[PDB]
Amino acid sequence: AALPSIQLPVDYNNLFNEITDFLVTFKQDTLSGPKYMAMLQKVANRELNSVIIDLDDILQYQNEKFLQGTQADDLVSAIQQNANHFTELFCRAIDNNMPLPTKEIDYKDDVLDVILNQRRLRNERMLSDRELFPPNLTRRYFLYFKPLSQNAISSKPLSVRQIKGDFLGQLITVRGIITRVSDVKPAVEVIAYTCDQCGYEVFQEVNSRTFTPLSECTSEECSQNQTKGQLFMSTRASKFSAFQECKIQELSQQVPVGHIPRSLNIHVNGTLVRSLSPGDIVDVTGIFLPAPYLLTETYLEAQFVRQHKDVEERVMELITSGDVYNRLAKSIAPEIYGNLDVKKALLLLLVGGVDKRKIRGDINVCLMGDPGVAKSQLLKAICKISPRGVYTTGKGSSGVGLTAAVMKDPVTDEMILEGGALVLADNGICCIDEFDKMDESDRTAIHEVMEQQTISISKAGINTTLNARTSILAAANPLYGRYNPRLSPLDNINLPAALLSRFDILFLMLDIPSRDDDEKLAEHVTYVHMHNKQPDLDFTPVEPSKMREYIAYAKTKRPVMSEAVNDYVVQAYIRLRQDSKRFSFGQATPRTLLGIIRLSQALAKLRLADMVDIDDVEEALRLVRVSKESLYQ
Amino acid sequence: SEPLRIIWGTNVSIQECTTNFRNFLMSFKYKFRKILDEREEFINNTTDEELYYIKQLNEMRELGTSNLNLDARNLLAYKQTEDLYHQLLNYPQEVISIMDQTIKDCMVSLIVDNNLDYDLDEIETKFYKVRPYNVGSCKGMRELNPNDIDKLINLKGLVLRSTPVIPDMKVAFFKCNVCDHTMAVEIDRGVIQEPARCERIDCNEPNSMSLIHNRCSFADKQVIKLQETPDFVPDGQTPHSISLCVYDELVDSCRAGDRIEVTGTFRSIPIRANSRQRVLKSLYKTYVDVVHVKKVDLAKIREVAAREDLYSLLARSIAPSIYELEDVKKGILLQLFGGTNKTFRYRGDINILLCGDPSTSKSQILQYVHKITPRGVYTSGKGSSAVGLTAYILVLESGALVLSDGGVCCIDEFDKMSDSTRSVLHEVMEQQTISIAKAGIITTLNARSSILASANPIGSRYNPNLPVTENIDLPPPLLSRFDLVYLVLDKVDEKNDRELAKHLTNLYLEDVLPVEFLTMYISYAKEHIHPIITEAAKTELVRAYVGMRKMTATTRQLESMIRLAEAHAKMKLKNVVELEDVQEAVRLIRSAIKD
Amino acid sequence: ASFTCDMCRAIVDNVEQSFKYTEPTFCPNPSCENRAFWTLNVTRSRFLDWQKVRIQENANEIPTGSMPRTLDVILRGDSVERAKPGDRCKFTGVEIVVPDV
DNA sequence: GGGGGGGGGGGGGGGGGGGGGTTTGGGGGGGGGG
DNA sequence: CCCCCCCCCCACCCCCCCCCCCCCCCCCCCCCC
Ligand SMILES: [Zn+2]
Ligand SMILES: [Zn+2]
Ligand SMILES: [Zn+2]
Repeated sequence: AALPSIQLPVDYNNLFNEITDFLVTFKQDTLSGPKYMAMLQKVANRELNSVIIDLDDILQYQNEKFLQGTQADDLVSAIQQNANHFTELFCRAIDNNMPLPTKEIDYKDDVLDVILNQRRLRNERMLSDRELFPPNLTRRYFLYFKPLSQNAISSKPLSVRQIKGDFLGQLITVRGIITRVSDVKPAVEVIAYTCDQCGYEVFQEVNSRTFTPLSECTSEECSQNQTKGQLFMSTRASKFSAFQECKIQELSQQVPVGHIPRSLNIHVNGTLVRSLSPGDIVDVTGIFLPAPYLLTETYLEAQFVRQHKDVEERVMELITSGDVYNRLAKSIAPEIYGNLDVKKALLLLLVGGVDKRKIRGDINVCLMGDPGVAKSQLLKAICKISPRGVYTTGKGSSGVGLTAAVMKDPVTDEMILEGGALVLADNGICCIDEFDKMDESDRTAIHEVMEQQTISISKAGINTTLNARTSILAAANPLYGRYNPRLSPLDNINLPAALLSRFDILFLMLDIPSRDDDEKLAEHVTYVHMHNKQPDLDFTPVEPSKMREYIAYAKTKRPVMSEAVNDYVVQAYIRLRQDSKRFSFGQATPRTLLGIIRLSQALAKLRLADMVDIDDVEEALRLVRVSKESLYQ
Repeated sequence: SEPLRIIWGTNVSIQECTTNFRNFLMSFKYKFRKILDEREEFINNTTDEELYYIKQLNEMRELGTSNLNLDARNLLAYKQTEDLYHQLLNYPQEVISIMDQTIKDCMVSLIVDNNLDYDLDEIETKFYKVRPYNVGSCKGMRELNPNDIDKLINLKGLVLRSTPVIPDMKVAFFKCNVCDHTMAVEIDRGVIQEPARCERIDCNEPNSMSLIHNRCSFADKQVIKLQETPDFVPDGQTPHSISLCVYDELVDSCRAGDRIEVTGTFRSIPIRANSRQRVLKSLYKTYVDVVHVKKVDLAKIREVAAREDLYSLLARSIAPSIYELEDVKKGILLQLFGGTNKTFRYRGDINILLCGDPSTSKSQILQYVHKITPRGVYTSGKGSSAVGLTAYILVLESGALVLSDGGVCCIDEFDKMSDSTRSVLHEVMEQQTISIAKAGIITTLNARSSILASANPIGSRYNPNLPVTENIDLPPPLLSRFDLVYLVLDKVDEKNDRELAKHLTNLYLEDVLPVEFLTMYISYAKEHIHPIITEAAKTELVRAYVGMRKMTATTRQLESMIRLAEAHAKMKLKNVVELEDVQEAVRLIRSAIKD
Repeated sequence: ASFTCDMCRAIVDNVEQSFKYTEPTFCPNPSCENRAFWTLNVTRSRFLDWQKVRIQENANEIPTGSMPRTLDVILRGDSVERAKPGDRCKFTGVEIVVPDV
């Protein structure tokens, strides 16, 4: 099959010379050996494998040469135009110029050194008249081009649907959301075959999605002896590279009206693997390339990535200022009016009690009563403030759900077991909005959190319990739109009193129309709308990231029992039992006593003490007393 | 002047590797490991000065078993074998071949050194395996990379499922179509080295050999899907999974739902673009090729069996963290013992219902009992379907109760469960099996579970001015299915409330109680103690039932008394029922039947 | 099996069968050239009554009430059609490999 | 009497030709509302 | 408690392969030294 040919305005000999000149000369001299040769000494020490080339370095080198009065033939345009070939040129230049190691390596421990040394010895035995390898085999590093900064096409972040066929071969940059990521798998750069009948190994480089394996020994050792020896693949000696695929999709906002969102395959190789995860919003530089399916399949060979997204001294800045529990509680959602006792309890759920051996240490609160009053925003704010938090609703989060299951990926054919929200909330806190509406499986799921700190599986031959140690924050908004504000909650709420008895505290709150409290609430709301800042004075609202310092710091200040608290909490239980000597389900029980103990331990954590304080017990009892008096309405 | 056997690609002499391993396989003392690791202060001559792997090889020879389990860290203790640990981790197939052959060689060496009467022919026939383990850090499944591809690795994970056993040809068998001569070929790297001409020179016909499939010799292979645990994931995205190949008697060493370690060589293989072609896809499949697996006596038992407080001693141990409630704990202890069985129907089960308020600790007692029992289940009854609890639909899969076959089934919220689901539990309590008949599915599904129900009075509180039937609202004959029924109530009393609060608050002070010994003792009792009934028990059984029958009772109470008396007779390893067992069974029933 | 050659009406007979339907490789007539072109003589060839039945692990023996394991069983001759679906049976015979034909 | 050369058979290599490679309806099980 | 709903499950080029032909090698037989 004969081919025609044409002359073109390029020369890879001249550009190879330019590339090695750049490599052996350039440094970032505006910041005042060469950057690239020093980096290649790091490669030679086996301390580095990711060789990054900046197009800005190439541009600075071109400008330096042009300033010195010689044309650099705009290597930036060439690499932005036919990027894939210049990977080969850059790697050949490196292989022709990389300096020897400085740090010791124990060089014989690499199989490639032993096998190529043996081939060299055999070739010297031949060479006494009695390439050595394909270079990709010996090439340990991975080479990537990094785009131009703003100052050019590689710099511009294209949406996926702007990637047209004319860009094929160019080092473009794309922008979107990763909708799927592959597990890592190895791919052969060079296959190494042993030869059974002579021991002289032979090599095949692979440069496509498929190949055909070798059979007969092509080496002169066999071929000259006309000895038709058989070849066997060795994974020990074959060079593999890490491979991974990711599907990028344009952002949902970029989709024109009525169009389907367009998507693309990104292939990533070498050390750059597992730089991406699903749900990431990211800019990725790569070579936009065809693949064998006249319509070609197409993908992006990734090259560079831009994701869109001490303390133990710094906590002292808030500790030294004092009254930090009261202030931090007042910092919980300062845009929400009042209810400071509720906020003070919700903080203790993040701080937590003691678990011991078992003794169960999580702390749980239920909000109950009329809808609105910024409650859903408070639960969302808790999910924002708290570390290891998650927000749900009794019917929401309706994908993987709050309740766990065995599952397929029905878009493909494999099966997997995966956890629901209660497992993500493990070692943390789960917020249940619309708590009144959750079903029997959901209710038994939160039962299993409270009764085993797990969620169970009994399906498709798999019996397993997944770990779910987590605090519950919950919102039981009533039936029929409004509570009847003189009745027991069970005349207003769907949920069984059995479930409610497991919570450490319950706050019934009613949306009472009352001119005076209406005006106090309305003054707060209107002031927040008017002033745009400081939702109240003297609250000292701490910002989320700064208070996470103290929440994490407080969480680890585990207490030890004091005999004073042991007596005092026994007395506190007996005092509340006198009130229990009866008109609602807020009775004193061992679980309320445990709630007081855990709330007290969380207060001991917050006051940074080892000895738990009778003050902690009395304040824990105060929150329980306010809770019961709230429940009594 | 001589050839050298070299591990290919490594310059390791195999002969030197062999000697370096042999001199550790014999003459190694387990004290050397305590010199290598922590707990060096606890060297003890009578357990550490033995030639430890010769102790293993001799016990292994007496049992005649092929496997030597080998903790990899032991190689680093012995001076001549430290390098061989690194050789193993980096070149495991060859070093393991060496270790296998050396174990077989040492079995021969021991019988010929001792010039023993044990069969040399047995040792020569037997294949021998080393199973190396505890290689190093259990690096994550997500973290494996191309450098690992020939190394030994160790992974923690969850088994999703397994294949059936798969036959793998180890030797081919070729028979001549002309002259009926036969020859054997070992399979080399998955390739049949077929003879092109017949072996016999007096025949020597080409292409005359044919493969006699069922006279070939086969090893066993099994493939298992091992998942990254949901505990270790970055929780915003899925767990991974990896296929593993497991071989010979390591087949079926684990099952779906097992969390395990697997130690093996990491491996990779190409996969064909089309089976009609040699063409291969560029990215290889990967799997781990396993060499070891792990999950996640009577003298002591006899010493405890002589104690006089043993009834209370075992009763406290089930839940010392909860208030002592020792009639409940004693009843549960009898439920853990169980009765006996007779095949001519009846079963040696025991069934209990915890009534009382929702405001009490009975759920926590159920939680501990579910931990204590070997093979129980826990669930709850509100909204519990008659088929979901039992078995559900193509194939039928077992539900919670059937999965609790041979163990305690804890069910909370039992008072809220619908009469349909109770109607299924009728034949559990009466026959301990489920008599299904649906479209395509007819079966008597055996499910021998000792139910431990937890139930409540209807509404927020028990009414003390009413009997338990009028409170619980479940009908009387349903309560008569259970052996014991209990009230645990939240009623205010400053004495009980002080002592309970003290009992609970004492938990934070302190640094047979432990469940491990309790469940061992219950297990040994189940294996060893099967009480027969004496006439001194018969007389009180007949009398006591006739008493409560004219208190008004049924033979289900008498059968309950029999099963409880047999359970009581498993205490003190008594193994014979007598009057006192019946008296306590009857007496605890008198606490219940008052209603 | 018994076959007749397409280009001469000689007959091969008593051809032992592998797991594939198996045909003769050489014609018995030295005056004939043939390899692999045949017609089966049905009336001369010999057949066995054959019936595959699949079994699964017994309900009481499954270790924890999980999915049972399965096996394919072959009945031939007078043993065919004695078993039935849902029946619980003891078999004796040979454990064998079967290739992908 | 042994070794070379001539002639015929048998085997192996190389080339050429050929064939293969998702919607709709129905029953039964399971769960929810009047 | 009974009935209805709704959910599930199922029915043109390139490679391998085979056939045909031609040459080369190896053995046997006969002649020459
Ligand atoms: Zn070769
Ligand atoms: Zn033969
Ligand atoms: Zn013929």
